[PDB]
Amino acid sequence: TCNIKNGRCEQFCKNSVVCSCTEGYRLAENQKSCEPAVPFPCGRVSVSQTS
Amino acid sequence: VVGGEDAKPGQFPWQVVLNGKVDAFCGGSIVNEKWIVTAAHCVETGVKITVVAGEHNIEETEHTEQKRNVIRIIPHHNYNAAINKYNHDIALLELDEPLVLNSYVTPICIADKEYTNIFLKFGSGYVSGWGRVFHKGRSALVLQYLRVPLVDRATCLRSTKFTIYNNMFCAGFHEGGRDSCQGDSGGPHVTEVEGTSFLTGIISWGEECAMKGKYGIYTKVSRYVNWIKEKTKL
Amino acid sequence: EVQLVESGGGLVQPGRSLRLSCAASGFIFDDYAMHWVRQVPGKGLEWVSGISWNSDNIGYVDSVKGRFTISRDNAKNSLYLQMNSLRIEDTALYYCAKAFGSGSYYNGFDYWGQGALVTVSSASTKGPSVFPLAPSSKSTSGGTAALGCLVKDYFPEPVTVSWNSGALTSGVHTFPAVLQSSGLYSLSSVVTVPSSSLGTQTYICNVNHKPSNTKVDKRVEPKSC
Amino acid sequence: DIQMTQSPSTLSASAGDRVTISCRASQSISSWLAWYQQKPGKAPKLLIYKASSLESGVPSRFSGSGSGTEFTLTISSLQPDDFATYYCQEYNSYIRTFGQGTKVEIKRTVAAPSVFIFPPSDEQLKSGTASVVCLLNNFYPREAKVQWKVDNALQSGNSQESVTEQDSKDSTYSLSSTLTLSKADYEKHKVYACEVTHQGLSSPVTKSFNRGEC
Ligand SMILES: [Ca+2]
Repeated sequence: TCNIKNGRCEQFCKNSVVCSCTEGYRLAENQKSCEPAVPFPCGRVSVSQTS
Repeated sequence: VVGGEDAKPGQFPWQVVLNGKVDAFCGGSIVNEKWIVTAAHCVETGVKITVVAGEHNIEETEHTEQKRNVIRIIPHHNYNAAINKYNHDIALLELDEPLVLNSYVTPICIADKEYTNIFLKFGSGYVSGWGRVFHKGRSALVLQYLRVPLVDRATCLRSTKFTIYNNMFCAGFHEGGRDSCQGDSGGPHVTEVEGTSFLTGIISWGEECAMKGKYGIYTKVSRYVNWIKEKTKL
Repeated sequence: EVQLVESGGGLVQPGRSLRLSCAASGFIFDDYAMHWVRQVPGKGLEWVSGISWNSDNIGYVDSVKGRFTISRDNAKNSLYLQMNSLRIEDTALYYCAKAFGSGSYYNGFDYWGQGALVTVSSASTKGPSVFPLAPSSKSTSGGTAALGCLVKDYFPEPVTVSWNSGALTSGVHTFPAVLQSSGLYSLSSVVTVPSSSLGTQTYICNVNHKPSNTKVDKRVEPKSC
Repeated sequence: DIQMTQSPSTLSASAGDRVTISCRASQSISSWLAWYQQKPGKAPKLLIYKASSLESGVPSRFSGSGSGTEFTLTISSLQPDDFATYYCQEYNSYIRTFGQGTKVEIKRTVAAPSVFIFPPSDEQLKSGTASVVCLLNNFYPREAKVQWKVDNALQSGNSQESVTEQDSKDSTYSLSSTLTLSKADYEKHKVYACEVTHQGLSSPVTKSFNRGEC
């Protein structure tokens, strides 16, 4: 469950085992992952860090 | 930041500088388009502060900056400057006009009460600021970031005579060298998870900068997450 | 060097109060936490209470929680302890201790004071009687003599004995006190000297009893026998 | 909270030996342990802190070891000056529990006592009491029996003994045996002797005096 590898989730885990994400995101591909749902999601580096 | 690396433009889009009586005196972090978090000891009674976001070099103009002014200073109710200058060191800054997010300005993620403590227990955290590079020396012109490991509480209390409270944690290295300094206070201490970054600390204080035995002490944002989400809601 | 001087000890009835003073010297009093540690003759060493560098963190042992109060004066370099509703189980030697290294509240101690004896009882203070243990042919053994002083019937402990204002220490033996059937204590302090240095040298024992304000000097002349 | 257990309760060893004192904790105090040494009549002095660190000024013959729940103290090349009670203390918790302490005795060659005696002073006799003091000086070991004889009659029930602690230089002992009688009972007899038997005495040594002659 949530005690083993965070219940396979990427951000939030909950046993009822389901997963959730923070604001600006959504459940990615209905799996235990989180994908962006807003053009500028929080805590992400969008500018290119090349060179 | 002592012993820190130069930050690439856009690597920390949540970073915010504070200007007032002295330019670039404290840091901050973007909660949403209208609210900024910072240490309560950076803004006292009757303070003329302006907030600049999307900054990389202080003296240079990269056209990515967004200058705003504070119109409402929200310090924590349990904060008392007359008792302890760092007990419950947290504050909220409401801007005059809502910002617009892009690639160079981006809010930082804040989990709930329980998880914010889980992300902190990972061990690794990143701090950034425009403060002093050396102890009582020159101040940084470009954003300096630094990765710091979480030191256990039992070791931290035996390292200093000052009292370390429950809502404060310590981080840093043993042999000194890498630590925050004056000026960095108020900015973000963040831990990353699978790419996404979640706020877990605020630079509070420390004994001098980068010294063996001493560690940088930070504010536990987990104890104030419910207070942050309720006050910065749209 | 670092020195901590206790004061304010003595004998008090159950339910009364004293106030210990620990004067610090030889170090920055502001950068170290201070504690009170008592030595119970039945239990042993036990941390009683502790204070932070600026009277911020205060901790008490459960036995004194609600009866003892710890305070410090960083301007005067003094640590205090206010005992209230004293019980007979509070009888011990109360040391003054200072944390080492970073002066943390959770650190051990590196310097202890001389201690301050606290006796909680209903018995009254009784001053001692000093009697001379005079040397004679029956207290010699070939060139070596033996003389001393007797401290009889006092209460409570302790009694300190010095010889020749402290200038005579070699060969001195001060025996631990004994309890007599009357509840009062007694001890003897002796010293071995050259049998030839008898009648030409001077030997005076200085007996001290703080709770009775007793300070007596007694000359020990040989008893020709 | 945390029960500190020291082992052994007491031990005796000769000079130049290697001493080992153990100290076990009921929980896990990590490396937050301190070692103190308290000599008789003196205040405790810090020796080893943080399990293995040595306080400045302490001789290098002291060494500290241990981590977690078991800790040991080692005194290489024992010296007669090291006679004291050694305590272990944890500072992980705010209670700072001490150990029961371990007394370190010194083992040395047998030394016979020097027996002295002291007739009562005339100052005390005029008060209604007579105290006779027999003194056993600088002997080893501590096992020594003292018998009082009044007119060649074994007295029993009116004497008290007291033994000093081990000397810091020669590790010898000293015993005091006081015979206390009233003035009425003191004048009822004449000869007062003190008999002493010891390991280093081939025959019991008796010191005596006559009342009214001293
Ligand atoms: Ca700029």
